[PDB]
Amino acid sequence: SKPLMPTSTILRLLAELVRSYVGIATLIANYSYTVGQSELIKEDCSVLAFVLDHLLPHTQNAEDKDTPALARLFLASLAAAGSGTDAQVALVNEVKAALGRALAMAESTEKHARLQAVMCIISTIMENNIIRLFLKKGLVNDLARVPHSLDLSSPNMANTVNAALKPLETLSRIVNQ
Amino acid sequence: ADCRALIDKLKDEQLLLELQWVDLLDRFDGILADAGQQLKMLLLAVLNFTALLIEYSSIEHLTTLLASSDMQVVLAVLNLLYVFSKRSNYITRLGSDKRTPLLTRLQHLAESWGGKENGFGLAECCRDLHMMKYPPSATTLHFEFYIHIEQLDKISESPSEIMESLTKMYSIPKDKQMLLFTHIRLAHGFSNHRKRLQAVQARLHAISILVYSSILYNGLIEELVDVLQITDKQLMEIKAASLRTLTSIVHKLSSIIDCTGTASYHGFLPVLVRNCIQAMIDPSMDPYPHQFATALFSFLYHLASYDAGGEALVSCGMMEALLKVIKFLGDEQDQITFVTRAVRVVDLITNLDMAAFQSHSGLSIFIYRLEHEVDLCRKECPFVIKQCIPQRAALLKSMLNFLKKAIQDPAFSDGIRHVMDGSLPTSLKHIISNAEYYGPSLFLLATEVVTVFVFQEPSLLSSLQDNGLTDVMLHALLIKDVPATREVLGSLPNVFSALCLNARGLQSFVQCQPFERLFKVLLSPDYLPAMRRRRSSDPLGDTASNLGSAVDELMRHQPTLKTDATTAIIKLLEEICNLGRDPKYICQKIPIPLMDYILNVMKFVESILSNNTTDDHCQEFVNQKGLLPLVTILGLPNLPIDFPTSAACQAVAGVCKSILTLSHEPKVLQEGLLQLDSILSSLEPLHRPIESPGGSVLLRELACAGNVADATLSAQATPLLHALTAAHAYIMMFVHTCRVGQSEIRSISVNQWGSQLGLSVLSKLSQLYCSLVWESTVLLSLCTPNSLPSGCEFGQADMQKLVAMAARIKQIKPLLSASSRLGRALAELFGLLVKLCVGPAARSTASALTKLLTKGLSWQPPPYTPTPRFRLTFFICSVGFTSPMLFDERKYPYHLMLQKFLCSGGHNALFETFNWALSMGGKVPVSEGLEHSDLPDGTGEFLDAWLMLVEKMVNPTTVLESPHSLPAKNFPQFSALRFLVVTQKAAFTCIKNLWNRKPLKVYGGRMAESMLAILCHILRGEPVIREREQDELHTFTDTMLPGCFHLLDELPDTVYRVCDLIMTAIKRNGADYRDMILKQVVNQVWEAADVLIKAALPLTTSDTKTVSEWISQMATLPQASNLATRILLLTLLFEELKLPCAWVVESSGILNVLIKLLEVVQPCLQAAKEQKEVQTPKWITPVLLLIDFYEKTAISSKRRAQMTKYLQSNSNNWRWFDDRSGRWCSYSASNNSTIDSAWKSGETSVRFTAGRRRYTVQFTTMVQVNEETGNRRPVMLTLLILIQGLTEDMVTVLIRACVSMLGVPVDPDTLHATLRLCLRLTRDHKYAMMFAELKSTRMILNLTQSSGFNGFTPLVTLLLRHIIEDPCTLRHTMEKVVRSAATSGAGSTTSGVVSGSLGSREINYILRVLGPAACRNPDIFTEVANCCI
Repeated sequence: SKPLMPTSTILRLLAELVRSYVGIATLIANYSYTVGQSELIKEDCSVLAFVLDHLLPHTQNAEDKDTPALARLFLASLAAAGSGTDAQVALVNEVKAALGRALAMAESTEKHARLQAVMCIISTIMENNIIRLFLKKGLVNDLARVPHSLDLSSPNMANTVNAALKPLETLSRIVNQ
Repeated sequence: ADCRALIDKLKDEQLLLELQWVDLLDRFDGILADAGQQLKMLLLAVLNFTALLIEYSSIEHLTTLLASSDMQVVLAVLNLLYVFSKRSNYITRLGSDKRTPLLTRLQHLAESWGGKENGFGLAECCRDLHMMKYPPSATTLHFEFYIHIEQLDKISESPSEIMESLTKMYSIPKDKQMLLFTHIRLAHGFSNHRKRLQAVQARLHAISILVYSSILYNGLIEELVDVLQITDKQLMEIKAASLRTLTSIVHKLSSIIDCTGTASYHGFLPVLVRNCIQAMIDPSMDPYPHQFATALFSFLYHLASYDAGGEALVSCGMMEALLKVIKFLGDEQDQITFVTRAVRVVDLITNLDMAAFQSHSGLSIFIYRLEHEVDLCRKECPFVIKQCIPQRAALLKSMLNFLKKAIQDPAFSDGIRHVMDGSLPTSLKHIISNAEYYGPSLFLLATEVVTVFVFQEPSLLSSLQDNGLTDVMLHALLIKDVPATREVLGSLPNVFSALCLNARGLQSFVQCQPFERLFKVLLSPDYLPAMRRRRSSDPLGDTASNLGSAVDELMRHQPTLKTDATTAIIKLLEEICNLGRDPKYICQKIPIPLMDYILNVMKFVESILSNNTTDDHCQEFVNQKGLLPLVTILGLPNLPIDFPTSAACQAVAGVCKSILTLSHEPKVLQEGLLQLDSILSSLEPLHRPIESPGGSVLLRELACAGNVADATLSAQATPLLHALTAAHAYIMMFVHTCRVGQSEIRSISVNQWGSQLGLSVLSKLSQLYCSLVWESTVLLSLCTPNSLPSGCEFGQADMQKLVAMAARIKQIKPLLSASSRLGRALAELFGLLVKLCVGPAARSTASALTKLLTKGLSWQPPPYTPTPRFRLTFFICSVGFTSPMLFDERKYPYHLMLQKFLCSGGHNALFETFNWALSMGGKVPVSEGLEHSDLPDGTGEFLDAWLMLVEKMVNPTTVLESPHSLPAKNFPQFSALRFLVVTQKAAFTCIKNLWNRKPLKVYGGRMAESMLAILCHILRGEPVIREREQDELHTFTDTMLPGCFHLLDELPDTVYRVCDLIMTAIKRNGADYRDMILKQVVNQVWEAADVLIKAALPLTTSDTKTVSEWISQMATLPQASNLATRILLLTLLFEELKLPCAWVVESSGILNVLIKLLEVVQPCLQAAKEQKEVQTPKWITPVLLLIDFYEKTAISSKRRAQMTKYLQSNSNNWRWFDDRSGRWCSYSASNNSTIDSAWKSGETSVRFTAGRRRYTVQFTTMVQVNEETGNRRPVMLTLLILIQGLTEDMVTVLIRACVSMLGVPVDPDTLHATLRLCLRLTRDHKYAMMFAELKSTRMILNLTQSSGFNGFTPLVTLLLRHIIEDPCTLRHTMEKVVRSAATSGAGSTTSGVVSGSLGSREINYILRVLGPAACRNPDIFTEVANCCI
């Protein structure tokens, strides 16, 4: 009775169609959901926004176990696929928007799971045009502002700050080396 | 013991615990589960004693007991958890149900207070300080998650109810109010000294537990050393806690050393130690408390155990103070324990310095203390050859370990001569002389100190003999009873290796009959606990094996002993024979543990004889007649029925095999055969039947055994059952000695079995085999519940003596198992004997074994049998037995055995058993038998076994090609060809007699499949054997199809064997026969399909239900059972006959009919999905697979045709690719012609030889593999019936049907077939668009795991890619692939070097790599490769 194509499989499939076919990544970047299109949708939002917010973050209760690894694969593929700037720019813009959104989120394990998972996606993407975009958009400065948008007493705070330091270290190195 | 007395005394309780396991620990765990929910002092006493019990279920209560207002219990709980974590990892291994709640309560106790830097140093927490020199935040609560309280005094009452009041006044985070309770009880404590000291002590315990299992910081060591310096002397328990914490912290060590000051003689820790020691020594100076002194010497031990600490204890000269202790300390139990602690430290220190110890005469001090303690035992136990207090025994033990270590250490090699001119031997003499007052491990240490000394200075063995220490050891190890333990037994031979070392010692050792005494251990129940396997994971008899290997090492050092050792071994065997022969003993699982004796002795003898592999012990043993007592052990009357399967019988067999394989001596087999012949001659009454209506002889010998409760346990009560189980043990020994791969041992085995005695035994074993198959099948016929027999008193007369059903069954079951296990061992033996015989006397062994096969196949019961099933069950196991003996694993025969099986008989009897089984003794002809209603119940099971044997017997590809062929040369020469002539001729008639009759209830599809395999082998074989009656196989292949289709209606699973039969009949006959077959199959499909097309006309008038009937009618009509095999057959035929069957499937138009049927079933399936009761017509997958292979074949034929159009058919140059030079080098002309001819035949592979190297080409891969190296190299062919395929109007209907079958989730395997077809069709984007315009990706996403299969996600990914790859996107992706593959010197499974620049880059190879892209689309692939290459 469980679905035979879980969202995990659908993500791996889309990652493959991105990695092969140029136009698919741009079509995925521009595609956006509509209000009341599904139970999980509150307002018009991109597929990349949904993958960053609802599927990528670790959550303790399974729906599919390995949704986050494959949303990470999906976003990695959508980066690596050159696709000029159509896919990479919308990916980066949406990561910046989802970072600012999760930092403005109220202090919650939902906030720390979103934040940590976005740091993990910035780190996987970073492992060169993506770095050029991260600099132009000031993403490194939004990572550095992360603790301003934390409660520094939270039991999660050190893990989310570590996560935000991981791309800061790599990015500062790649620039200043 | 006194523990049990203390338990009974306790079961004023708290007064008894103040004076000082299961039910006392359970009463304690009781009050623990009670108190935590005249009480507290009971809990405290329970803890203070239990903290001794653990030191030689409560936990979940104890964790709650930390929630106490009176810290005494918190301290005591912590002290118990320290005793735990100190000794064993009991709280570390625990699960997180309570390990984390515990460790968190411990953390909240342990966590820092701010140390010196904030005015909370432990020194200041222990000195009073007036309560005004502490930080003002001490009497203050500041608990946050927000609570702050300036001072706790205006509410000093009831701190627990304060915490509960805070629970009511504020919502405190759940499950962490403990950090509040600990803060609140601290702030109550700090007001006063005792409560501050109790917090200090609880924190120190909690630290120590947390390290034996964030808390530690730079000031903690310095704080602890300042706690140790405080000289109010009322703090010794806090000082002991501080030392125990430092101990935990050892497990920063350089800082511990820098603070305590151990690197110098003057220093706080060394001075403290010396003052403790001096107070312990001199009576005037009061003694430092026992606990504190123990914490000091435990800290010294643990510090010494680490090199930095042992080097510090060198530097401060603690050896001088500790030798002072070991010289001047008294005799009382506490002082003894401090002495043993000092000894263990002087041991650790001497593991890295000797000079201090030697300069302080430490060896004289140790020896004097060993003299003093032995002299204090001497009062209790003055005996010396002409209980010890545990603490003194531990002292002696640690001190003897030190002396042994020193002897094995340089820095005594100069001077160790003067150990044994001290008092030491006079005190060892007392330990060795009193192994019952002193423990066995202490008696061991004493004999090992002598042994190690004699091995360091064998010269001074004369001094040890002069003072008689060796003569006391001999008496204590031989004449006095050896203490029965593993380590003592393991050492006796090493001891004797020392005491023999002087030759005078050897004389004295052999004078006192040492092995008669030493080996008695193996026959004594007192030492069986020493012999029992330890840990249950070391071998059986591991300790007797060690003992035997040590006696081997001993008498390989001392060859003069060999003869007496083997004499005492033979006396062991002769005594085991005595214990097995006479009636008065009975083997326990008077009872005697005989089977354990036999296992232990045999592991001992095995070790001795087989240890060095020099065959001196085997020869001595065999020449002293030990093989008779050995081989007799198998036949022992009072051994149990389950002996032969036991490890003791396998041990005796292993010793016989060791003697055989070492000495190469037949005498083991000769003696085994003599005794087996003696046992077989005893049980001839098993061969003689009742000669009246009667059952089993075993059951007439049992039942007539009076009324004995267990007759089978007595050798006179059941002589035949015990002769059975003796013969069984001998037979398991012959099995073990046949499982041998040395051709020489095989040869002498065969020479023995071929003897007059060998063949007398083998004849008697054959008659025994047939008797045991009879007896076992009769007995099972009697344990069956009045079902198998025909209402007759066949064996009832003896069951009436035996005896309401189980009372009779459970008396027979020992008979049934004793007879069935022996039969299986006989069968294993005969199989091994065939193997040895095959690979002159072998020819007589094989003769007697084929006479057994003839006897088994021609055996007829006595004429009192109530039913033929006893014969059919005899025949089935005779046949299943003759199979292993005529044929090897891998089904190749032994031609010696087939020769003798033919000439002697058993072939005529094999086929007569078939005639008998069908005709029922001539009552009915064979041609009517199979179909007769009254055919016996087991006639299908027999025929399954018979057919499985004959399938092996008929196969020419094994019977001619068998590795086990006879050589080429007075004797009649064998021909496997004439054997196959006569066998196929005899088998064919019997199959005739089964060809078309309806099948049996069970064993009818296995019968059919083996019958078809026999027909295949005959039809393939006559073409090959006429090379070196044809019209009968001709007319058969003509008329066989009515039977083939009868088999397809009854037993669908035979269809693969029917395909193979049809293919062999076709390759015998012409295309005029191929056409007839295929057109007849197609006519069956045609009518079966058109009736199903008429089965699904929409039901307008409602005469039938039109819902459940119609939906399941499509799936259940007989026509819908036929198609599922008529289509599947046609598909297998198609796969072999690729193009004829394609052209017939085209020209018949059947494909249109199957497409129309796939269309017309969709309304039915859809209505079924709406009934929610879908049941898929199984015929859908054959149809989809047939269509799949029709369009696979047409693709391919067009491609092969236009390939032929571009090749000259004469001398097509095949070329092999040289990656190293990058050349497509040609083959020789003979190789090219062979490869081309065999490629044109469509063979998958072709073999040829070049330079005597073997090359093979695989046209699946187009690769030449070198058969020697396995190197794979590419090959090419150098270029210079038209199957229309599915038309657009068919493909359109198929696409809609496949989408509808995805809509209704038809079945996993049917979805797999329909998606495979969609995958082939959609490779044209027009049809991929059709498949995507019918909303199939939604259905595919909606599919549930009930409708899934192994390949689903790969296949779906390929289908989606087929939809995504429109002409332009496919073009661009092909450009990407071509550029990538051409730019990167890609590796392959053709040994094309990775990133090569010749081989990896040739156009002719790269086009081979890009072949998948050319198949994906050849036009686009041309355009891209022309534009990008």
